[PDB]
Amino acid sequence: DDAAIQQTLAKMGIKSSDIQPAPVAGMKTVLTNSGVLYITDDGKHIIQGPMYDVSGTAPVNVTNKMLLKQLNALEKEMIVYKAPQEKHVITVFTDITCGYSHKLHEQMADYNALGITVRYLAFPRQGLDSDAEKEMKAIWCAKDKNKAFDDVMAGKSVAPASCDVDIADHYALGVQLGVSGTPAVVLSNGTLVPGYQPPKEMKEFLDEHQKMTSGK
Amino acid sequence: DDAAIQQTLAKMGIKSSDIQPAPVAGMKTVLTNSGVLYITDDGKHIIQGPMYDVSGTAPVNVTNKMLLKQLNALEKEMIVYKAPQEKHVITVFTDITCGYSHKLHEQMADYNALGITVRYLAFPRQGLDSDAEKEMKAIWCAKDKNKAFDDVMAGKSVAPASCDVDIADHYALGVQLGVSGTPAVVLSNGTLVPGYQPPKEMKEFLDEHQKMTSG
Repeated sequence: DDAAIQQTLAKMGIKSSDIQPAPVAGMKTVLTNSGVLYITDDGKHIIQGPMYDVSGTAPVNVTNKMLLKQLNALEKEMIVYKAPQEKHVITVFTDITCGYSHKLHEQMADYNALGITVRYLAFPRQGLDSDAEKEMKAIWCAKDKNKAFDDVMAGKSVAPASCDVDIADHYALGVQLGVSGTPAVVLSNGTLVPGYQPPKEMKEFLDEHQKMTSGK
Repeated sequence: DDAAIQQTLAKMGIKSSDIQPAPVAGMKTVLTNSGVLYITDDGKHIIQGPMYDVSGTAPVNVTNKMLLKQLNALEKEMIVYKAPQEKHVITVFTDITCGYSHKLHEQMADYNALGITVRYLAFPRQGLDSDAEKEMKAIWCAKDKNKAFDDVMAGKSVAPASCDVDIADHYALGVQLGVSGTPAVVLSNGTLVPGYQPPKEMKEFLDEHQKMTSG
């Protein structure tokens, strides 16, 4: 009953973003500004979470899964810098006002040459309505996102816009994911790795991570 | 059924402290060495609390309502400062090394004069291997707890004393109840209210809380 669930969140100053049926009967996985909450059908009880599916080899984090669902819907708004021969794919929360994000982009060619595809999402450290947020908003709204981003990091102005992209979505998901500084790397499985890493170290890091992750 | 929940917990190396019912169908409230968790009846899903009953006027921490059993189990290890005309009863996790806990205690009579009974439990912000933990262990083991606590707060001779009171128990219940800094107030309904409040502010707060609850 999405209805009663919302009245409850309302009577608490909590806004819902995505409500999906939870792995447990009578409960729904709710994404809110207060984190992922598990609420009963009648909206009478709220369990903090996270939720783990322990019916198996190792625990499956239901909250992580839900946040990756949101990540999936944002793929259409990510600025993708693909590697000729894609070995790894990482999602980076970046701020065009962050010196380390500058460096990262300035090395985008090396990251790609090493098989690393970088997918950007905006994350204005100074929050919404900040100069950074207002400039990225223009970048993510341009025709060619890759080109617009390149120009701004180059210093060149970009042809602004009024599109359907809302940085707040990126920002809120980043926060939800544990982001706080930039750049922040998010891995395929949802693992967050704050900080900038030079190409060689990044490649080395991702290779080792994939080995450990797959037991090799 | 219980067998399913126990198989799940055993799988993660968790010693079930007790399997109680839950206000949510299909699951049980489970008090464990790791604290309170909610596990479905088939043991397939685990949800870390706390759980809130939000059907009423204000949210209620049902996990804290449940833990109140553990809290009331410590009634004897409490340093109680009874109010002559008891009108409110609050349990406060305090730290004798905390500036704000000292300012609160210093006004104990005022609180007691406003009809508030204060029951103290030990909470060493710095952990189990600390002076705070060592000092409160002595206080809580004293012949006269109230007297001991008063002396220490005033920087007097902290008499040597041992007994079977485990400060870790107070510390664990407080962490589970949501305690972070001291002083932290726990209401008779399990509600945690962090922070210091002078006798007046406090009294008024208790009155408004009580009023806007029972109806």
